[PDB]
Amino acid sequence: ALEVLFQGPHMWTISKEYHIDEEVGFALPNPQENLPDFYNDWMFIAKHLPDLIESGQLRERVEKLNMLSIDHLTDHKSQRLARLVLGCITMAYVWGKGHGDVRKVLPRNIAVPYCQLSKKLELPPILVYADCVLANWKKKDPNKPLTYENMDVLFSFRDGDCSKGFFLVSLLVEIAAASAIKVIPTVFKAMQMQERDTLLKALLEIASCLEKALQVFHQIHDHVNPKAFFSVLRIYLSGWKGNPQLSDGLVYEGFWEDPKEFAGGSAGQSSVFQCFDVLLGIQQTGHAAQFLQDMRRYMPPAHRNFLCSLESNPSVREFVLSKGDAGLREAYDACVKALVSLRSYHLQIVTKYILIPASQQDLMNFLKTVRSTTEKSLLKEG
Amino acid sequence: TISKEYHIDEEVGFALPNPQENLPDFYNDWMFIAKHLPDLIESGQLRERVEKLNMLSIDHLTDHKSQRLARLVLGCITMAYVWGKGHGDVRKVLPRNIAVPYCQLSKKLELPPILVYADCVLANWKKKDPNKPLTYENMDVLFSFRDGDCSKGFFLVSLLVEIAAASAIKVIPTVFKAMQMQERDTLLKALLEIASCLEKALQVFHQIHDHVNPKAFFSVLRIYLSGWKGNPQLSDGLVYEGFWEDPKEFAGGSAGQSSVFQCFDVLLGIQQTAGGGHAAQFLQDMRRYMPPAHRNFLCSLESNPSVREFVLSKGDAGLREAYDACVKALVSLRSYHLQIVTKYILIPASQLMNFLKTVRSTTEKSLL
Ligand code: HEM
Ligand code: HEM
Ligand SMILES: O[C@@H](c1cn(-c2ccccc2)nn1)c1c(C2CC2)sc2cncn12
Ligand SMILES: O[C@@H](c1cn(-c2ccccc2)nn1)c1c(C2CC2)sc2cncn12
Repeated sequence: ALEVLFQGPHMWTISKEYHIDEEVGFALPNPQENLPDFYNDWMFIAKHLPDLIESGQLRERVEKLNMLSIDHLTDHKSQRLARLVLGCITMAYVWGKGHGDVRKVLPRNIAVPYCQLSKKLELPPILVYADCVLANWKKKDPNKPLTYENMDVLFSFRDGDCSKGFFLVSLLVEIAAASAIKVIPTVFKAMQMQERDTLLKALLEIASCLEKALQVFHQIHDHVNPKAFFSVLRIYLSGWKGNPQLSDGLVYEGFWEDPKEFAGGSAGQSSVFQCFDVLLGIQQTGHAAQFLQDMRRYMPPAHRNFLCSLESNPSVREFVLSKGDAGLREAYDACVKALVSLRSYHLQIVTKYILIPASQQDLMNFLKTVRSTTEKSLLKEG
Repeated sequence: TISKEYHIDEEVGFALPNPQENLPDFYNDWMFIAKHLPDLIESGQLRERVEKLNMLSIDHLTDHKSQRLARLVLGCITMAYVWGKGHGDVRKVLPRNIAVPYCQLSKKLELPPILVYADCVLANWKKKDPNKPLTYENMDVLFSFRDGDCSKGFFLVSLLVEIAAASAIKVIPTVFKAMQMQERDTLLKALLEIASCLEKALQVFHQIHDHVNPKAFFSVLRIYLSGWKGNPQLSDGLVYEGFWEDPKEFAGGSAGQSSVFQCFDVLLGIQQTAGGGHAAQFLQDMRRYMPPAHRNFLCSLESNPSVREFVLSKGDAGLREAYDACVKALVSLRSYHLQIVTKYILIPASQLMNFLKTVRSTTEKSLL
């Protein structure tokens, strides 16, 4: 960071200041399962959101809370758990049973420490992908590997909402894509040094990682069901930006005067997918371009910094295009075709889990626009 | 010192140092129109002169300084074409012979195909006498839109403020190195030096009253500075004929595109681009309208540790007082700016503010 100010933007190494783990990548490694005893009143509500919502007792338990100070959350891992705890509670409070009865005012005893801890971590006071995906997980047995069977989420909204399935499959894909992040400094160093064979090997390794990530994504069908995702999980993931149910935003009582509008949790907030579009020169950032640029403001600041540092580095696409090297172009296209495959598989999933259940009781245009931009980035056709 | 890759000058800072006054003879057809925009617009001959142009290739613009002059030339012509005499008759289609090389040269420089602060302020200037100093008397702009539009006054005062603020940019590496090295006295000296520079920049800003007038700014210059993003006059954007199929929407020139003012908010931890407000979104978007090296510098400043969090964590009154000197100087600049926008915009309209008051409020709320 100091050396980039003096010698210029050059990603010869991935700095610890970017908060990318060698193993989990953009995910929070080994998230905290428990908070200090001082916050047991928050932890009780968050760990019992399904029963509290169903019994109609949730809003009362939130309203009858004492305002706890965020000063007892010393380290980042505990501040991130608190963010996930308060975030999950806020969604449950605002949406309730999830059938029309909204709450446009968040109680001061929860809204004050929430916006305080949110300001500390530079994140909006709404549940984000970094909370319910990147920090909402644990290993059942630490010695066993990071697989679905050896993992669990920390919080759910309703019984049978498929929260574990949806969040853990997204996380397992994040970790699969993370192995290609280690290859990024190799790409920039080989471009600077003009090591063509090294760059080719690096581009093929990134493609190999994104191909393995598509295989991981097939597990969605075994852990999520269309009725539960559309009818239940979708509601608790909804935000208050451009929403007819909370047209002016949410009142963060004791923190802001007027209601504030924030976008709901979105996989458009995933730092790993945005960093491959940046790396490969896919100019993703129209409505889709604006949405993805905005979703960076919903990512952890170290990850938001990593994305802009990747944009400050030379273009891998322009470099490949300028070399008149078929093997290098074929390797670059392997990376692009792996992203097109992921986006195309994703559209198939959104048809099964959103488009079809909706017919049996937009965002399709966003995903088709993203995929179209990825496919139009190929040099030789796919 | 800050890397040469950031394109910050020791003297002018974010401004383009010694901008090129003339383009190669191959582009004399562009230069004739641009240098005669006041007469060509008034006579109604400008749109015809643009439509009767041959499509020139951008390949004869070899170095950056000439590519930036071409961007200023094509940009000024584009505003004059779209807005014409500036009284309702808009042009929703930009001719292929100008729109094609404009979007081509814009793609090269990573800038949108619309006139930006980097064109009409940072690269739209010359020294009357090179040996004399960089003062109003010894300076002039390269292009104007209409006679009596106060283009020289508005653009040169903005530029003179940019250069006044530039002297505090040299102090930035000193701040970060002293935080890393834990040199408290060095950090205090550096914070006071930055405050000194932002105090001197407020003095420079007073010249606006001597070189701009409310009637000419509101009635004339404002029109040519207007863009096509959220504009009821070009609701769908502009057609860049021979480059894009559908009309594209781009924001007009804005001092929100100044890299020097954004870098002091980043340095001092004023979260201007946070909260999800209209002001936070606008300032984040305006980074896409800055030269990429300057956009990279802003990002590099964000990647560095927080000076505000560091000062807050030390329980050091002298250090907090020095940090607050920097913040109070930015509040003073923003408050003086609001006074100017009342005289030059709010009052002439009776015969924007919410954005500037939201920015200033965020700066004041940052005091310790
Ligand atoms: C139950 C299955 C899934 C459904 C119904 C689903 C739905 C959606 C929707 C509606 C969006 C649009 C953005 C928004 O409005 O929030 C989106 C975007 C996205 N999703 Fe999924 N998703 C599923 C599984 C996954 C998984 C497992 C991943 C892996 C991390 C993933 C990665 C992405 C990415 C990266 C985007 C951003 C746009 C893009 O870059 O393609 N999705 N998803
Ligand atoms: C004739 C006098 C001036 C008027 C009427 C004026 C007007 C405005 C307006 C309307 C905006 C809002 C952004 C937009 O809509 O584009 C703005 C922003 C701004 N102006 Fe001025 N301006 C004047 C002089 C100056 C000068 C001389 C400077 C010095 C560089 C300056 C610096 C700024 C900055 C930095 C912003 C961005 C917001 C902020 O950080 O405070 N202005 N100005
Ligand atoms: O973007 C989120 C989302 C939004 N909808 C959605 C469903 C129906 C109607 C409207 C919207 N579904 N999922 C999302 C994740 C949440 C945890 C952050 S994880 C992930 C992977 N793909 C999408 N998402
Ligand atoms: O922000 C720009 C602006 C916007 N308006 C404006 C006036 C009336 C109604 C709406 C908008 N005036 N100026 C601006 C500069 C443009 C040339 C790049 S230079 C500078 C210094 N202070 C502000 N600006």
